[PDB]
Amino acid sequence: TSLPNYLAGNGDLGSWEPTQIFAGEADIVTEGGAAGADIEIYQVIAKNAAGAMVPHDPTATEVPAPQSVAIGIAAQPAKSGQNVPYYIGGVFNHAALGWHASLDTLAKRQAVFDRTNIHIGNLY
Amino acid sequence: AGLYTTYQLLEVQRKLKTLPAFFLQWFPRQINFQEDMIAFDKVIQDVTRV
Amino acid sequence: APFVAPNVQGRVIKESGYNTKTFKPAYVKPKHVIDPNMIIPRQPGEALGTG
Repeated sequence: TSLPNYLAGNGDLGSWEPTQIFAGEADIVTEGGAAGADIEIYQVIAKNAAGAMVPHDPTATEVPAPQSVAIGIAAQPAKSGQNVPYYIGGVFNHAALGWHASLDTLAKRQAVFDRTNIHIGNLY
Repeated sequence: AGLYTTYQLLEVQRKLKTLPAFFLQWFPRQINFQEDMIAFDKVIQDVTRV
Repeated sequence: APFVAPNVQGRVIKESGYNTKTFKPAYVKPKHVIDPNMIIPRQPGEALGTG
């Protein structure tokens, strides 16, 4: 911060690429709800036993735990104890979301949302 | 945003400290002498003697 | 100011810098719905019997 740089050289001012999210024309439905853990931006959320917004994870206990169903795509980041507004409707991008491991291909990501208002489709 | 967050600048907040004159108020007389030193002469004449 | 003997050269004083603050506003959206369940019943400033 203190000193200047006297020598000759180059550098990047920066680089930028847009982030597109919507893939279609379904209506957009949102509700806030109390979070339960750390939540990124556009990470798929679930609901735990207590009713908090745990970010989504399959392979959860025996019995399929209620974390296994996935409900909403988060919209703005928050912490455990900060309630989160999330999308409950619409048609969203396939790649701009925040997934996790073992859920890689196109087919499994739509098999997450085979039923709801939320639909997951590719861009072009 | 994009490459960098845009801004508007508002005015600079300049706190300026001073140290005003309180003990110089009893030192009013100025001497600008080119010699070396300043000499004084104090004389006490005690008179109150029986 | 530093006391320097009149032969020697003198001391050198350092300087200071400055800081910044950036802020960003919040955003607000209240709304309503107007179904026929709220238009049809009687407002109080209206006579009895007929409307």
